[PDB]
Amino acid sequence: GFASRDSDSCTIPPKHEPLTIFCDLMGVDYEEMCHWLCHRKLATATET
Amino acid sequence: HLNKCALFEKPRMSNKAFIIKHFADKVEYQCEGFLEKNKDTVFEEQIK
Amino acid sequence: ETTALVCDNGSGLVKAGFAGDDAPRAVFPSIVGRPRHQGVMVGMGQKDSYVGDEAQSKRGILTLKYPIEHGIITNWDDMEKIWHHTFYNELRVAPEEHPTLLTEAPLNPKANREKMTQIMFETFNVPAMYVAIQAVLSLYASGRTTGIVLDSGDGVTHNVPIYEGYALPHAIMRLDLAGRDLTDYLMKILTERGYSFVTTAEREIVRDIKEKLCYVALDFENEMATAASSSSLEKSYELPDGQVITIGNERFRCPETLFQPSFIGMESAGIHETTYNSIMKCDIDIRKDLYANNVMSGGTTMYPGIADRMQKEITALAPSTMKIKIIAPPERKYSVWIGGSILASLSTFQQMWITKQEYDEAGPSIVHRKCF
Amino acid sequence: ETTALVCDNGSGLVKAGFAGDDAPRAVFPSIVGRPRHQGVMVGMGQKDSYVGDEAQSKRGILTLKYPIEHGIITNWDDMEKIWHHTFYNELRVAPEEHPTLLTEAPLNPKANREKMTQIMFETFNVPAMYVAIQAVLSLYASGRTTGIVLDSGDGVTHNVPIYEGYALPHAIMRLDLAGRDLTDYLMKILTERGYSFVTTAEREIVRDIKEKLCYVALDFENEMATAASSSSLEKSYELPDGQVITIGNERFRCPETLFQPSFIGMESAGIHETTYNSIMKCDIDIRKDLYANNVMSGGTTMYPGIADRMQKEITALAPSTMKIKIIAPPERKYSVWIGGSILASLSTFQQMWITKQEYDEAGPSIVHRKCF
Amino acid sequence: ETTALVCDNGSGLVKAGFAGDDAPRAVFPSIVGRPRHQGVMVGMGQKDSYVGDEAQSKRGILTLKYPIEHGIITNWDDMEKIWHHTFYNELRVAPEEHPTLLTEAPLNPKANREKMTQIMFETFNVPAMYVAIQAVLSLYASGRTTGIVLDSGDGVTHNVPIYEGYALPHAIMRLDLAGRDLTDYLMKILTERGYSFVTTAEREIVRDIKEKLCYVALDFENEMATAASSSSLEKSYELPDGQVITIGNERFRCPETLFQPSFIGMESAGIHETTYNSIMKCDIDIRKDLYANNVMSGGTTMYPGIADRMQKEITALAPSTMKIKIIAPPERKYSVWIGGSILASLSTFQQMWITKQEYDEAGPSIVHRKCF
Repeated sequence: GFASRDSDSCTIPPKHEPLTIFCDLMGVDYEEMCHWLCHRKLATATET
Repeated sequence: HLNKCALFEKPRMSNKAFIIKHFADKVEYQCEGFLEKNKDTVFEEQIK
Repeated sequence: ETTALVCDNGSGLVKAGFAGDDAPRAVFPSIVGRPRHQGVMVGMGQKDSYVGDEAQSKRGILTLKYPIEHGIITNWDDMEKIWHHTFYNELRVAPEEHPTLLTEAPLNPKANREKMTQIMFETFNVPAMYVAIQAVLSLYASGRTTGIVLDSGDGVTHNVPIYEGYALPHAIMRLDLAGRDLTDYLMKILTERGYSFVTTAEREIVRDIKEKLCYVALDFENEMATAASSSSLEKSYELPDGQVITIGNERFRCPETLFQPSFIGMESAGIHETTYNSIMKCDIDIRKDLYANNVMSGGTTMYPGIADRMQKEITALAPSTMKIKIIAPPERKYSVWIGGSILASLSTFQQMWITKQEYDEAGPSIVHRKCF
Repeated sequence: ETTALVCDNGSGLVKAGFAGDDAPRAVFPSIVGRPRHQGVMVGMGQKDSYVGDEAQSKRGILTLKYPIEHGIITNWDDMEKIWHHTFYNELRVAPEEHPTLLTEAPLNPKANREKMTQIMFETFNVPAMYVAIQAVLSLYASGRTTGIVLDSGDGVTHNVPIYEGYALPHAIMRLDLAGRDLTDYLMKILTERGYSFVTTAEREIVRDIKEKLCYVALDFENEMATAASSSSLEKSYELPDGQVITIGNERFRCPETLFQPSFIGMESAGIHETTYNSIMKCDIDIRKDLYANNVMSGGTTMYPGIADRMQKEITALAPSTMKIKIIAPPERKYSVWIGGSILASLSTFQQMWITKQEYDEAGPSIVHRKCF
Repeated sequence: ETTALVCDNGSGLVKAGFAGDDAPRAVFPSIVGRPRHQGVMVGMGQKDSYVGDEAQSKRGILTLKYPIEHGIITNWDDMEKIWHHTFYNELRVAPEEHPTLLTEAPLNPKANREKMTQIMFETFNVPAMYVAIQAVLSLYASGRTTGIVLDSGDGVTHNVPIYEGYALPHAIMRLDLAGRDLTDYLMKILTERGYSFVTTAEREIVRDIKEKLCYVALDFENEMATAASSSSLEKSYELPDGQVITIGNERFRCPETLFQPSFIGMESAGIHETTYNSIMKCDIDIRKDLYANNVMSGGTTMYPGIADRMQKEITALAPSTMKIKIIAPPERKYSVWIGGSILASLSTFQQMWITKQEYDEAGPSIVHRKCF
C-alpha cells in the first residue's frame, strides 16, 4: 500500500511488512523493489 | 454513434451505460470501471 | 400509484421533485452554455453545449444564456434542453410515465402556455399536465387559505390577493424587477470600487457575492450617511482567482432597489407600494386579514432583515390603526415548490389535470379553458 | 501498419521517430555545414555539404548555417536538405509511404506553413501531412487537459494557455529569447575572464559548456554576492583542444536573462512575468487551475533550480490565497516530441490529416482551411 | 472676459485649447518616455523623462508609457508630467489665470475623480474646474440636442443616448474595443506576413499603418472573397528604416473587430448591436428619434467606409419602416474638445464651474455629488 507524497509522487512507508515478506519470499532486494515500485525509467538511445 | 448507427442506443434514464443490439439480444453495459480494467503497463525494470 | 412531478421552472433556478417529497430532488441554475473559444485539443470528447451545473462548473470556456426572461420563454431550442436534463438526467424519471405540474408567473404572454402545452404533450409526451400560479402554492406551503402573496424570485416578482381560496384577478400586481436585476445592478455599482465584471462567465460571481454578503436596510437614507463614517460597514470576500475584494456602500445601495425602482429610470414603485396598491385594489371587507397574511416567497426574499423593512414600510403607508404582519419562514426559497408537492398529492386535486386526449382534441388553446 | 512519423523541426535540434514510441529514434542538430577553405586534395571522393552529426564532427573545416531561426524556416533549399537527410539518411524510411506530423511555434508567419506544405506534397511526395502547435503537444505528454505550458527551445520561447482543451488564442505569448540567444550571451560574458569564441565552428562548444555547468539562483543578488566573495562555487572544463577554462558566478548569469531581459536590452518581460501576464488574459473563473498547472517544456527549461525559481517568483506575483505549482518532469527536454507521439496515435485524430488527394484539389492554401 | 482651457484626458491623445475656438491648439500623444539602456555619451543635458512629441521623436532609444488604459489613469506621476507640459510649455499660459475643463468616461471608478480634481486645484493651481461625461460634450459640440452617441476612443467604447438635452443613465453599454486594441491586434495579425513588432516604440509604428492603410468593408465576406481571389486590393507602406511592406485581406480584418469583438476574445457584440441595444433600453416615445440621429464619437470612428457600414447594419436590426441616418462630421476626432470648448464659452455656463473656493470649503468629494 503506497503513500501519496504528492499528486505526482508516492512512497512505500518505511519497513513495510507486505513488501518485506514479498522480498524475502521472492529473493529480491527490498531497496530495489522499493525504488522500482515508486519510479520508472525512460530512455532514448543517448540518455535515460 | 448515437444517431449515426442503427445498432447503438442510449438507455433513456442514463448517461453511464449504452446498448448494443447484439446478435442474441440488446445488451446494456454500464461504463463504470472499464478504463481501470482495460489498462496494462508493466515497467520492464520491475521484470528485470 | 404513480406520483406526479412538481417542476417550478421559475426563472434563474429549476426546482423539481415528486409530489409527497418534503424538499426538491433537483435544484440547479436554469442555464444553457455554449463554447466561445477555439476548439484546439483533438479527441477531447467535447460536448456542443451544456445544461445546469456543468455549464456553471465549466463557465470560463463558455458564453452563458438564460432562455427565460421575465417569466417568458424566449428561446425554445435552448429551453427544451433544460427540461430534457431535468427529467432524464437530474431527476432520472421518464416524463412519459406520469403527469406533470408546472409553474408560471401571472399576467405572462398568452402564447407561453400554448408553447409549453404543445411541447409537454407533443415533444416530451407527458400523459397529463396542469399549470399553477407560483404564489398560490406559497399559500398551500405556508398552510394558509387567505393571504396576499408576494412571490419574489429571479426574473419576476408578483402579488396575488386570495381570500379563502378565492382569487382576486383585478388585484394582481406584477413587477419584473427581481434577483437578476439586483445582479445586473450590482455590476453597475461595483464598477465604482474598481472591481470589474462585464462578461457572462463572471456575472455568476456577482450573483454569488449577492447571496453571501447582502442585507436589507431598515432605512437607506441614514445608512447613506453611515458609509462616510464607518469601515464596520465593509466586508471582504475571496474571488476564484484568489483576489480579495472589499465592499462598503454597495451593500445597501444595490440590493435594496426592489424597495426603490426609481433608481433605473422606470415609472413604477417598489414591492412595498405594489403590495399596498394590490390591497387598495382588493375588496374592503377583507383588508385586516390581508395585512395580517402577507406571505413572502421565493429565493430573492431570503435576506436577513427583510421582514422588519416590509413591516415598517407597509405600516408607514397604511393606517397604523390597521395591523401589518409579514410571514417570512426559513424555508422561503422553496415554498413555491413545497406547495406544489402537497397540492399535487391531494386526492381532491386529481380531477384538475389537462389530459393528452383533451389537448389532442382541442389544440394548444385548452389551458386558457381549463386552468385560470 | 503505415504509422505516422513525428518530426519536430523545432529549431537547432530535430527529434524524429515513429508515433507510439516513448522517445525519438533520431536526435541531431538541424545544422548545415559548408567547407570554408578551398578543398586542397584531388581524387578524394569529396562531398559538397554536410548535415547534422557530420557538421558537428567536422566543424573546424566548416561554416555552420542554421536554416531555422526563431521558428521561421529561412532557407528552403537548406531546410529541404535537412528533411532529405532526416527521411533518407537518419530514419532511413521513404516519405511517400507514410504520413508525417510537423511542429510549429504559435502565431507564426503564414507562408512558413505553405512552403512547408508544397515541399511535402510535391518534392517528398508525402501521402499525408499536418502541422500542430509545439506547446499543445506538451500537455498530452505531461498528462493534463488544463495547463499553461512554458515551451522554450533553441529557436523561440512561448506560453500557451489551455483550459480543458480549448486553447485561448488572444492569451498566447511568444518571445524571441531562446536557447540560442542565451548561448550568444554566454560568449559576451565568457569574454570577462579573457576566454574568446568568435567563430561558427566554436559556438557549438559554448553551447556544450552551457549545458553541463549552468544553474539558476533562487534569488540573484545574494548568489551574485556569494560567488563574488567565495571561490567555492567555481568549476573547470576541458575544451576539445585540451585547454582548461574555469568559471565562477558566470555559470548562473546566462539563465538569469530569461527572468530579466533588460540584461540583453529587450523591453519585453521574460519567462515568469509573461507566464503571469498570459494567465491574466484568460477570464477569471479558470485562473486558479492555471496557477495549479504550470508545465515546463523543451530544452531551455532544463537548468538545475529553475523549477524552484518559477515556483518562488510566481508566488511573488500571485495572491497569497493561492497554491502555486510547477510541474517539472525530468523527461521534459523531449516532451514536445513525446506529445506528438501520443497525438498522431489517437484514433479520433485520423480524420484530421491533409491528404495529398485533398491538397491536389485545393492547392497550398489548404493548410489554414482544414488543419490546426 | 476669462476664457477656459479645455483639455481632453481622452485616451492615447490629449487634445487641448482655449474656449470658443474651432480646433485644439495642442494635439499630442498622451505619452511619457524613459530610457532603458546604460547611457554612453557624457554631459549631454540628459533628462528624467520626455513628454508628448519628444517621446515620439526619440522613440527608438526610449520605452514609452501610457499613464491611461481603458480611460483609467493607472500611473499618476506621468500624467502629472503631461498636464505640466500642457500648461507650461505647450499652451504656454499660467494655470491660475482662468478656468480649465476636464473630460471623463461614464460609469468609471471612484478614485479617478478625486485625483483629477485635487491635482488641478492644488498642484496646477487652476482657479475653477469641471468634469464632464465625454458623449454629452460630443452633442453640445456637433450642433444637436437629440442624438445617440456611440462614444469610442483609444481605451474605451460606451453608449449614452441623449434626448432634447436629457441624457439617459439606465441605457449604458460599455465595451473596451478602442484605437489601441485595433493596434495591438494589428501587430498580432501582421505577424501572419512575417513582419514583427515587440516594443513600445514600434507598437506606435503599427499605429501609423492602422491610420493610413486600413478601411472598413460595406460587407466583409464578398470583399474577403474578392481579396482571396484577386490580389488587386493589396497596397504598400514605407517603414521608418526604408523597407516596404504590403497588406491585402488583412487591411479590413483588424478594423472589422469593431463589428466582431469575438476576434479579440470578448463576449459582447460589436458597435452596431451596442447602438441598437442601447436604443432598446429606452421607452417607446423616443425610439424613432434615436434611430434617426446617430452621432459617432472618438477618433476610432474615423475609418473611410465606416458610416455607410453603420447605416447598413443598424437598418438590418431596426424596423425597416424607421429611418437611419449616420451623422459623421469631419471634426469627430476632436468633438469632445469642441463641445467642452464652446459649452465653456456660453455666458450662461459660467455659474457651473467648481471654484477653488468650493473645493477649499467642501474638499474634492463634491465631484461624486455634483457630476454624474
